[PDB]
Amino acid sequence: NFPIDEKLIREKQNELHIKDLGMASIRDLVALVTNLEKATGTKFCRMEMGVPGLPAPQIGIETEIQKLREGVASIYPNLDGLPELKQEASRFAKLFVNIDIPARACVPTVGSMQGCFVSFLVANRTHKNREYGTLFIDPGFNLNKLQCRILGQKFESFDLFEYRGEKLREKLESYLQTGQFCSIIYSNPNNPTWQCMTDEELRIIGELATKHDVIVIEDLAYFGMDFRKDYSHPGEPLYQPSVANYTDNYILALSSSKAFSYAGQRIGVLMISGKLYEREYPDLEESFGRLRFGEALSSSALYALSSGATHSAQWGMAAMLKACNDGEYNFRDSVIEYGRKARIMKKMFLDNGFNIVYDKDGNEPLADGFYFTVGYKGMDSSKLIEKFVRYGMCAITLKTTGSKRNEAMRICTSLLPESQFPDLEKRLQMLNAEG
Amino acid sequence: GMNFPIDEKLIREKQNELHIKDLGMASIRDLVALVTNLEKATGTKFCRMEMGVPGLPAPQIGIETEIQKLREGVASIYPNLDGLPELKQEASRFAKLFVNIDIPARACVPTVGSMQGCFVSFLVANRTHKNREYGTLFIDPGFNLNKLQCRILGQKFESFDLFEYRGEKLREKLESYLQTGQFCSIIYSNPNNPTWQCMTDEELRIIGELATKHDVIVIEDLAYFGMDFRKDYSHPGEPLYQPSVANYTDNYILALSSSKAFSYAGQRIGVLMISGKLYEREYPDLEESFGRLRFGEALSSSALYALSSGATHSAQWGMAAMLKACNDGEYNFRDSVIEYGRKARIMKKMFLDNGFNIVYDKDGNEPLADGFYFTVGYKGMDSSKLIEKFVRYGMCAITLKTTGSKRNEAMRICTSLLPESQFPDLEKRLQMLNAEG
Ligand SMILES: [Cl-]
Ligand SMILES: [Cl-]
Ligand code: NA
Ligand code: NA
Repeated sequence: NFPIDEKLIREKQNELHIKDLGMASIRDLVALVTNLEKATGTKFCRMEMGVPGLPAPQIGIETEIQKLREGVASIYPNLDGLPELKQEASRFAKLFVNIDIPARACVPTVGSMQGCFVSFLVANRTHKNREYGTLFIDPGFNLNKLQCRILGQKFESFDLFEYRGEKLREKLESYLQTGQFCSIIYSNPNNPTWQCMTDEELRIIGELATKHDVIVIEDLAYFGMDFRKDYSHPGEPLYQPSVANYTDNYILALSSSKAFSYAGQRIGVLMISGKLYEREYPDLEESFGRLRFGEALSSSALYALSSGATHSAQWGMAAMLKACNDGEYNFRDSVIEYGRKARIMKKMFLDNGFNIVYDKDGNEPLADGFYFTVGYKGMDSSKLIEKFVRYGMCAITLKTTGSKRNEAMRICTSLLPESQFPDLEKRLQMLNAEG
Repeated sequence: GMNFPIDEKLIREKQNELHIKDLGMASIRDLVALVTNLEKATGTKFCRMEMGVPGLPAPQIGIETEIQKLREGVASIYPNLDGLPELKQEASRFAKLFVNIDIPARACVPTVGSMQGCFVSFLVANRTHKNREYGTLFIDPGFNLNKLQCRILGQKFESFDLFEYRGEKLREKLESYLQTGQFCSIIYSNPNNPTWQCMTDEELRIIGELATKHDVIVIEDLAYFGMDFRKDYSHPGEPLYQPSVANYTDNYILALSSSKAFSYAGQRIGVLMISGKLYEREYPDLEESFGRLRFGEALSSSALYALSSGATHSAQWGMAAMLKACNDGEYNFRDSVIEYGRKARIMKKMFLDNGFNIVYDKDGNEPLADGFYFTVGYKGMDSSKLIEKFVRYGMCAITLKTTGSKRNEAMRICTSLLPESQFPDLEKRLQMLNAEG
């Protein structure tokens, strides 16, 4: 039972060489909890993994199976990507984002992580006279910083907490007006906070990207997952909001991993502004041997990175997008379950002494979705994560996300089974009773 | 069908339309586009020998395992950070049973084909000694995409054509570069794309010894694994085994693709089998850009994870099952792909009966194996002139001009896709070409 012995916890941390639990890597945190579950015979409420909790859509799976039987495993995918995937991604951009993006400029990638890597690789080499590459609108996804670091590309970042709405203009522009940046990246909906960039904010970002001639990489990993609206019906409003409505300098990264529960197949698509795709950048020639942005990215960089994405997986994604386009599959009907879980879980935290840290978009309360953030009496997250583990819960801090809200933890709603909800509530009660 | 030779005006028009100035230097896309536009414009089918891609079906063991795993749920689960355990374990067993080398599962890293394996090997290996001016020394002729990878990474490289430096002559030639102290790595394919030459034991000992002496990492591209059909490397756990530099140095990365030996190119799956000692070796110069000190951790936990967060889960299962079946003696990979050698023997004879000579013709004193590729020349004619002659006679192949070869008379012939039903067409066309002379 709870709380778990303090000595046992120290011992298991020492075994893993963990000095500050708030900075432990995800694999070390997972190993710690797994070791504690075994040592104590308890099952933790594990809320730390931002991964799919739903099965892959049958349309995807069955298409891969059919295509493997037809012979695609022995055939290299086309240099520019599977034509069907490029075409359905183009249709998807129109039917779900209302953006006109040609199939030519829709590029299959090995997940949005390869999509981000190549975007940084090319976008941050567009202007050799600029000292920096990406401006990060954090809290964000730390692997993206590692990508830039691996590329040797300097970057800057700021925590969006104090700069929402019209306040975003002066803050973004403080960096862009140095003339030293090439790109901007953010996720919407956001990992880790679940904030959704408003149309006011997207207009500010787009206007400034055009003014300062920088490229916006918009990470739509949690596609259409702001459940306060319904973005799931093709060809009619509402549509997923996008910076593409406010600038021509954009790359829209679409992953299959979250909205299509397809993380294992490593397949995504970059939907690149058509005008950007054709734009001639002399500074790309030395390293890529292409002048046009899109050719440098797709024909040179991606080809060199992996010579395409898994052929069966390209078909799986094409089939899933087509089904959405055609009105035969509603992607939101399954993933909205995460929001239903969030509504329940948020209330358990708030009933037991917690507050939502990143709590609003404009005046709208935070959506119920895949993640939310919590704090407990402003205590440092390094202390709160220890308190979680003592009470058989696991979640991550925001310490490596660029957030300056040192009290914040990220709660994920995906894997925790509803059958463990009674245990989560009891544990939160016990945690709050200790105080 | 219309008849040969094709009219020179027609060929000029279609080339001009594609903006091809020197056909011997045209990219593979433009060459392919030219031939398809000529086929369509003339009602003929060319004998297309230019594409170095599998011509056999993917093995059922791979396909069926992917199918089962997709049904079981792998599509919704990110692959483990270090790779699918089963693939790591089966690759380790494969190194032991087919190369006779002990490489732990920990150091066997799944990649999105060998092209991702090569990219990440350059990315990391060429950052191991910041005080060295160059990255890779290419033992060419080779795979031009590798040079583009170094170019993209901003890493200088050097290259030489192995033709004049075989056997003991390789030592002085390789050492002329390495003794400058400015290189980090060496790469070659064995069997080789484009020449089908296979590095001899004598040459592998030289490369390994020099790699140890000058502290450089050898990247051995085993894309055509076990495909020297002059020997039989297909029986697990008994000699002969696939020759490898791993017998002669601890500084090695073995790149194993599924694309050719397992006709699995579409699924973008391979494995780097990294020397265990190398995997654990600490390199201070990797920390700044990778945030790891050990070579293996910089490559797998940092670099590959940033590159794509793994390889397709079902594909990792497919390759694991194929390696396992080889390891367990249930599948023989050579029994399928030896078909390429059967075709090579026939095709070589057609070229040689019609005035050609084999350019890269021997490994030591042994005639070149019958396999996936071979090189031909025609009266020492420049390959930009010979490729024009091929096209006029309804044949397509590539020159060696973008491979690092200085044998400017050579063309690469691939035996993979050309259907046997077209063998008589190839023969007729070679007769006609030779008669013109
Ligand atoms: Cl970082
Ligand atoms: Cl190049
Ligand atoms: Na809609
Ligand atoms: Na053997």
